[PDB]
Amino acid sequence: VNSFSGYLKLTDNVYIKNADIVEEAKKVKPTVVVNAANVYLKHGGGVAGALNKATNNAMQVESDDYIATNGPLKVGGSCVLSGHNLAKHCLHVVGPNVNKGEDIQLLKSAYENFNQHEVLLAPLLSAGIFGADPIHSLRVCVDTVRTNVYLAVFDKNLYDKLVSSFL
Ligand SMILES: OC[C@@H]1CCCN1c1ncnc2[nH]ccc12
Ligand SMILES: [Cl-]
Repeated sequence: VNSFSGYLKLTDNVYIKNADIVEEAKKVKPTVVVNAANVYLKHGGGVAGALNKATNNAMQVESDDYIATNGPLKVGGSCVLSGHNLAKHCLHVVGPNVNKGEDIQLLKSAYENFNQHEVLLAPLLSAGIFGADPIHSLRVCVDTVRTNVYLAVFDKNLYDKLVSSFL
């Protein structure tokens, strides 16, 4: 039993809700919130910009130190940093950016990072400002993640389409 509420169950381990991940994180304070990061951890917009703003820029300050020490992430890769006021930890995951020509096959590699955590609150990856089709992203998620994932879908129109086309 966990503190997530109002989710539709899609599979044994995948749950979905029309919600702003920032509001879900503040309410639930999960162990892990996933950020839809880029390789530079520059949290400018979309999920990342919204999460960072909710931390009063502390996420960005921490991220800049991470990059100065370690260099950029790989597309498909991740790092665990603080969740600040939103969660215990933030798993920053880089999905491929289709607008940059990055290989959509890397979306599966991106979702594999979720399997290192028993329960996560997450957005879809590679959709939003990253350019990919969210319907495809949901299928890759369901076919890749084996741990318990709670997906917050920002757009109501999209949520209804993801649900209706699922089975
Ligand atoms: O595929 C990611 C979707 C599409 C673009 C933004 N995004 C979000 N998902 C969930 N919670 C969110 N809060 C703020 C933005 C946001
Ligand atoms: Cl986004």
